[PDB]
Amino acid sequence: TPDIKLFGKWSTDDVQINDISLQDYIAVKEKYAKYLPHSAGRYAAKRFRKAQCPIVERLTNSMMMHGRNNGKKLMTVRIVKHAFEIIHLLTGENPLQVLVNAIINSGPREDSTRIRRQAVDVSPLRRVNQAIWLLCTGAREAAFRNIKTIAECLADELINAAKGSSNSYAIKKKDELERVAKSNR
Amino acid sequence: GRVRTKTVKKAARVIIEKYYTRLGNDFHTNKRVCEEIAIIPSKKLRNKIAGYVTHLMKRIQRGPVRGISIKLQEEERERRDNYVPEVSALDQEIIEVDPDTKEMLKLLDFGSLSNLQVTQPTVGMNFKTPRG
Amino acid sequence: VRHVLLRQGVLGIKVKIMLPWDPSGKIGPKKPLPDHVSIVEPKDEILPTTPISEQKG
Amino acid sequence: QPIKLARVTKVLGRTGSQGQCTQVRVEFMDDTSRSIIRNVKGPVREGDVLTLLESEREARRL
RNA sequence: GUUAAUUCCGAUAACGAACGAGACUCUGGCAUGCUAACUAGUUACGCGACCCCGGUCGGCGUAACUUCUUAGAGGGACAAGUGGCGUUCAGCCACCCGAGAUUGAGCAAUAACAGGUCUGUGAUGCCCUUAGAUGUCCGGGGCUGCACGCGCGCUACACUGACUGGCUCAGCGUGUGCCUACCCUACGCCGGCAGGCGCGGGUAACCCGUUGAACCCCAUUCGUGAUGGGGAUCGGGGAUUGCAAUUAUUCCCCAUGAACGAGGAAUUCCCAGUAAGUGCGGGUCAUAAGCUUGCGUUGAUUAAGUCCCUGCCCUUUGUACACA
Repeated sequence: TPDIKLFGKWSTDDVQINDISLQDYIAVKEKYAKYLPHSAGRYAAKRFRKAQCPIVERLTNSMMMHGRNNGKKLMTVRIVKHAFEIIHLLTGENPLQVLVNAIINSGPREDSTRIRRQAVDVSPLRRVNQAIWLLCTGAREAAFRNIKTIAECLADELINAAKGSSNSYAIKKKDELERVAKSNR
Repeated sequence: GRVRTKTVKKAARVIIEKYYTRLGNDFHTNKRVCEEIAIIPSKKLRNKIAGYVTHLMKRIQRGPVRGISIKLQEEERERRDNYVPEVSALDQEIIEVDPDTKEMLKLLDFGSLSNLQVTQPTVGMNFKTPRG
Repeated sequence: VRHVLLRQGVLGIKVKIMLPWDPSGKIGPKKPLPDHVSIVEPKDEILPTTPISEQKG
Repeated sequence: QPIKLARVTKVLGRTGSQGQCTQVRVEFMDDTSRSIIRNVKGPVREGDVLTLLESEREARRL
């Protein structure tokens, strides 16, 4: 396929980015999509070079945490691939579109900080970072000490975050941070 | 942090002062020129000196440089100093003369003159800036 | 760095001597200092204003 | 109160005690004649859209 | 004003300067250009083996060569070019071209510490002992002792995992000793194992070794149970090193199977091949790495800011401090 790039068996197109605030910071359309999210590096050398990294590679890199799993990128690529398979076999839509909708519906629009704390809004790149971290933390919390595997838990977290039924841990922490920011303002 | 030091800068000023005709604009030409004319024991210091020579030549092409003595710019400075203009603004047919100056010239030897023009005195003695 | 044994105690002597540079290398080193930039003097030449020739043979 | 969108046109300086909030001039993309100054967490480059939940609160300029 | 910098621009009772920084040396990628290679390989052949003209062979040998290997001269990067900010000076940001447009280590100024070392010296001053020795040697014990607390580390608290097979990848390195009695090991037999026995190779790009190292990749067993996680404690046995293992020197087999369910106040290190996971070399070594120093694989999150906390450096101010 020299014309279009097939992410595994998934097309680059049919990705409807609804939020206009994230069209530059979600790099999935027509330039940064690849076959597999595995790569070499160099994306974190400059300040705003991190935004040019694709979001599937960012989930791949943020999944490996907690000592025993730091440095298994092929293994978490396997995790993300089987999780995309479970997302398609439950929803029936594009798992990339489900993940983009999960980022949009899970990224908190405000936060609290210290200048007694005051509520300020966040950068869109910071909101993408917070959404990825909250969904990865929810997936790891759901997969810690459970029969349900890491791919099934990450699939359930992304599908519940795209649905917005307040069942995902990322959605729950987003609502908690929104309530705390509405309180201390 | 890419800032040149005095051992680069003063040596480059001496090189441009003594060998201005041999130096040019291209970095890879005047780098080898500075290598041949000056004994620099290291390529890094040689590149620093050559880069500061190129930057001073850019300053010369943009305009005059204070801390340099170029023979051509000194000749141009001497020509602009020795340039003789047209007839003077001191030689005028109408010279405005204040009345008290006319009185002191009358009290001197040359009272009545040829090409002077006495003017009216500035009525209203308001010449000081207000306070505060 | 040398020692000297006096009657009361032992004193230490540190003598550090910086050697000057020579092109030959007998009284000092052969490689010059890195900070010292050696610049030669240009020869006193006269620019010609009339095209002449030096034909021989 | 509705939810608005605003494009960053100029960043002013680092605010806060630890230096964690940028002082950001935002132009409202709905009405471009009205622009405000806020504090925004995270890295901010000039020329991106932010989602403001309310436009009532506004921090003091230092 | 600017910089990692008393680094420069520029005013200026300053001028000429000096140490430090910078500069310097080494390490690392850029070279299809030079020098070279039977202590390293590549391409073509002469064969030989296997499969149905073609493919593989670290199986052998050779006509060129250094692309892979190594080390020498080098070269290459300097804010070089463009667009902005800035006294248009010192400089800063982005970008085309480009392997790098801030790699790391060493050295590192004046002056001081009543810092550590007399237990490194046949470096040494003063005091003490000096024959029933504080000299020296031999035999044994101890430096490991255990109601307790603290510090650096290792193992885990698991299903992103454990176990079992298959597959597949390195470089720092080290290697037969003045005395010195002690080297690294290929291969074949005995045994499950630690190991034992024989001939070999190597003073080292020759031999270990193409250094067939782990995580990781694939396929079964497990099923949220202190369970096939974990391996503390303890019994029986077998070998290696040493004159001597008892207070198990170390290694291996079976069995017993504790706490630990992500850890409080508080606190350590770090921002790019970095942290972290992971294994391999040297020193300690007769036997030996839960340490340290180097090296390799996988390899991120977050930040390009600040004096808020802890400190440091210039200017001013106040002092009744100057072992400040």
